[PDB]
Amino acid sequence: QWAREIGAQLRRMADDLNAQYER
Amino acid sequence: GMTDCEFGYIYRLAQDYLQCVLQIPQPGSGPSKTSRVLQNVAFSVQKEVEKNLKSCLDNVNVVSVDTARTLFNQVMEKEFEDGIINWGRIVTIFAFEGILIKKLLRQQIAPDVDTYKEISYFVAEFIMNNTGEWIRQNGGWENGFVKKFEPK
Repeated sequence: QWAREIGAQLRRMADDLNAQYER
Repeated sequence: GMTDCEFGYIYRLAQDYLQCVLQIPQPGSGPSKTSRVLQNVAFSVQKEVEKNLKSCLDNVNVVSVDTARTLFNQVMEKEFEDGIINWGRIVTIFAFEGILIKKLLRQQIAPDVDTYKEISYFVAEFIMNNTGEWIRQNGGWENGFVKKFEPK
């Protein structure tokens, strides 16, 4: 369960980070 | 340049970042321009991941390179399963290998000084096989990543 939760949460954080550079 | 999406270049980026996290000195003038920009943003993200997922990561025991590899691939498979690639997601790959190397430093049953070279190797495999085409199409590290992430 933990690895799958980490992957989903990394996606969320990555896409938020990405929006600061891909406008 | 156009070929910076190939294995050797990516492996060097992945190794450079783990040496940064472990505070290992790599001698010379210094890391490349790509690595210098990547290390700052990847470390910022790494610290936020460590804080946001602290409860989850407390249940994570990274006791061997084989566990690090399966865990990395499980996490990355899920992160990327929607088929989307962007630079933010690529940055999180580096942040996550930084978390793995810190956990190994504490928890690895049989540590070896070359461990970071093995971790960065499977990280480079994943980046190349799953994101390399997208990286090339978007200008690579030099014309894509650095241009978007370097200072204004």
